[PDB]
Amino acid sequence: DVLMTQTPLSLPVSLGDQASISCRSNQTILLSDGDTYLEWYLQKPGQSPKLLIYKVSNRFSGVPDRFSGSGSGTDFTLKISRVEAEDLGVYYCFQGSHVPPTFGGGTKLEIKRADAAPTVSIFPPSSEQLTSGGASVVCFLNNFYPKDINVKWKIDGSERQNGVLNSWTDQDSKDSTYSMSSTLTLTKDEYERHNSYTCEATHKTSTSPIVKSFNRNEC
Amino acid sequence: DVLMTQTPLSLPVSLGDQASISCRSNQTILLSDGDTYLEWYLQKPGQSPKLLIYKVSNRFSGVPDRFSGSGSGTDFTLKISRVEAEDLGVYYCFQGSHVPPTFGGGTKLEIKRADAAPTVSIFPPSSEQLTSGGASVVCFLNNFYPKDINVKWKIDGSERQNGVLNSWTDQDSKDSTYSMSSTLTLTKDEYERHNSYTCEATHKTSTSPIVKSFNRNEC
Amino acid sequence: EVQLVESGGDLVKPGGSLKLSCAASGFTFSRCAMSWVRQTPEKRLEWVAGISSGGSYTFYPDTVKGRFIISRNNARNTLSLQMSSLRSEDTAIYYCTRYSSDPFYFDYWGQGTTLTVSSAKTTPPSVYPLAPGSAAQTNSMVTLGCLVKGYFPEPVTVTWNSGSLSSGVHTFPAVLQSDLYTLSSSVTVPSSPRPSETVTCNVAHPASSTKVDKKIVP
Amino acid sequence: EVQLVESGGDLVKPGGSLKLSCAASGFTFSRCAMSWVRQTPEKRLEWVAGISSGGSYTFYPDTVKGRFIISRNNARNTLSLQMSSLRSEDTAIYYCTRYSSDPFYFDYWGQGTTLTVSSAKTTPPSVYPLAPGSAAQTNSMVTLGCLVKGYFPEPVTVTWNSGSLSSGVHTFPAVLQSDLYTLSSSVTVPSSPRPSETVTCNVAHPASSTKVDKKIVP
Ligand SMILES: *[C@@H]1O[C@H](CO)[C@@H](O)[C@H](O)[C@H]1NC(C)=O
Repeated sequence: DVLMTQTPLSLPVSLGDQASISCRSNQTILLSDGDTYLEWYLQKPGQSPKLLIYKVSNRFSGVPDRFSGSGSGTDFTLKISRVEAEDLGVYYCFQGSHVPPTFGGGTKLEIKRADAAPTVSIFPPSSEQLTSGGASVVCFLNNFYPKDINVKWKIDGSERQNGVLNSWTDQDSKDSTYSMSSTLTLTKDEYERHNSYTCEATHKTSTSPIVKSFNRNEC
Repeated sequence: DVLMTQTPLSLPVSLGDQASISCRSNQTILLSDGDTYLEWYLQKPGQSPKLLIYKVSNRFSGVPDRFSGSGSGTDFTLKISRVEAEDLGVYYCFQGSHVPPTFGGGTKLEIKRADAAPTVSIFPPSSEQLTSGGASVVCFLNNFYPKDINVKWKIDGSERQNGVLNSWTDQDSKDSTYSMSSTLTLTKDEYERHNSYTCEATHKTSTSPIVKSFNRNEC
Repeated sequence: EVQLVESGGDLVKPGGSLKLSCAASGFTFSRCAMSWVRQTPEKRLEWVAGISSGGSYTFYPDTVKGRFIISRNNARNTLSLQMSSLRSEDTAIYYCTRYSSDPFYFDYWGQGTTLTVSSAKTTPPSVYPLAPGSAAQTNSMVTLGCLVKGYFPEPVTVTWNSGSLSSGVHTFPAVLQSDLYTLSSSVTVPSSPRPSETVTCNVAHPASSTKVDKKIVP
Repeated sequence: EVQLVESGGDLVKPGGSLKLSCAASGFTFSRCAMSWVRQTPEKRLEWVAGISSGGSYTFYPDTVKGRFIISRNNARNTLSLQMSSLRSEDTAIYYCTRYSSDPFYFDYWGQGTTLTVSSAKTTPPSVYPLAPGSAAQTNSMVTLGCLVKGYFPEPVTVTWNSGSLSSGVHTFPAVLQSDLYTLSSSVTVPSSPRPSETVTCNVAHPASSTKVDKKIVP
């Protein structure tokens, strides 16, 4: 069960740049016979893996010249020359020359991008929700770059909270931004014990926080 | 022992249509003596079975021409020509030509009426139950069609909980609907920890959940 | 009127023995052959014992051959099923049946008797009034209930206001928790009555002579 | 044209049994060996069975060894996995692949079936409409959304205005809270439709045939 280690794990490269992903093994994949059953796979967001390069370096059908496998023995390296948009995904190397076959950890190619700032929106609980006796305050941090953003929930003064669900979309294909969503869920009677819910975003495009807020009573 | 596969499990017919139930023997029911003794028995709900058809074609006395039996040897059919409301029951075909005699598993004839939406009602636990340590909060979802419905219990909105019993009636003879009961059983302590309790129904007639709640102290 | 009225079923612990019995009327008993057939749990119907008109030849499926005997007391127009070593697959409703003159199929079923075979102790119910609390308002109608919780064995009889209120009743099939049954019945009364007039559930659990009446008060 | 389609992934209580089939087509079966491969939740990939073209001999890693068997049928064109004694550590998307001629690496991967091994129950989603309140703002572009909270298992489908509003919707990944999923979707409409034209998100949870539509109203 030989375990492959891939480096890097994320890989910002500007369109145009070349990319190099290395997949070293803890065991000799070099085979005397026919130098190595190493293959490289691509998994585009929302698709099944496709084969790109087999037996260290032959490109499979329809793979462009821009892909090229290198290495031998125990160290192997995929190189992607002029990176285009459509090369977003994560790549996985695999060992076939041994039982069991062994996949790598995956390298996420993310396309560097002009920075962008989050289009933030904050939404109160609905009546529909409140009637079943729960309250979820939602804040969408839509369309930004890079990935790193920090969301603080404030309820009545600088009282932050504990009980927040955050999910990010993977890199948006052609537009190249990310998007995130944080939901703060309280019970109805604790939601009613307060009055200011503040979603406060901090992102490398500002020293000033994006603060979106509302005050608890429709009047 | 002759296996007798019946299908369908349930035949949803409307009043006025023709309906056919099929029954198959895994060995033949044709008796060399002259012929077969494949029967069809109806069990209208809460009553003991009654013979509709014997020796596959002939109706027992009482039985109206509307009920018609058929086949020979191994495939057998029962066709109700134009269904009246009081045909609801389970049909079992039977074979007497080979010892030991054996019956079909049944086909439940469901009268399909127009869609009807549940009338939902929720009960707090009784003090009597409560003073002896238990709490069952019960939700009745009455008079609906089709039978398919989903209920979920929310405690404090959060707890969608699971510790619950459900029960449906058969299709009601007098108007083709169903009823359902769901009972959340908790201990007095557990019960008294929370405040809002909720009965949430989702079912074809409405495109929004039907929600019913009580706060456990509202004054 | 052909009538087949069975008698006998009761709760029996799993090795016990019980003789069920059936009595017939309306027809010429001896001309006609008889049977016992059982309907289990998921409504599957098994034939369990045929006997000739003269009690000469008697027939059984292997499941019961040897531990169940059929008999037909023809002078007194009785028919009986003497059974022993009752394992739990006998738990079912047993129906006295009569064959036709062509004795390979049945043309009349009796009422049925139930038999429950388990170690489990008979337990009387606890009946709980289900008075509306809810959310939503009041107008046109109200619906009240009874939670007949924790009893063994089945049956239990629920009637609302002794039989006078039969409008909107539904008594739901009972489910089994930990060797103990729970069922409930709901009823719909006009909003005008249940405050001022009064509605009552009367739960009778026959296997312990428990009779409970519970008044639904707000 | 290599086509490989899997079926039968479902919700299983940890300890059960399930068989996933995979129908191959567009190439010659009996010449290509097959494989089944997994993608766990942390997107890690794991090979879990191998069978050589004639179904002659099956290969397994140790974790599944014992527990799953890999069939095939060169006439009807089907590969499969029989999974028994399911562990929660088998929760994954199950791909079936095609092995190349030197049957030591894969070249074509099927579409995948989700196996969720959990004691949880199927529960329909509550969907609540996220209607704009915010820090006021009627700009040019307003963002609406709707929350799909409390459902099991994956997946759910959110489309907007029956699919005729596919503009800038963002649907976020579901995440598990109290053993249950939660997913929310935003949409951005020009401020001049926001109320005047109706925006509605439509949710479908297939596992419990639920279909909900929520009009987003202010
Ligand atoms: C019919 O089914 C029963 C139960 O599976 C079996 O004993 C019998 O052999 C089957 N086939 C025939 C020809 O009876």
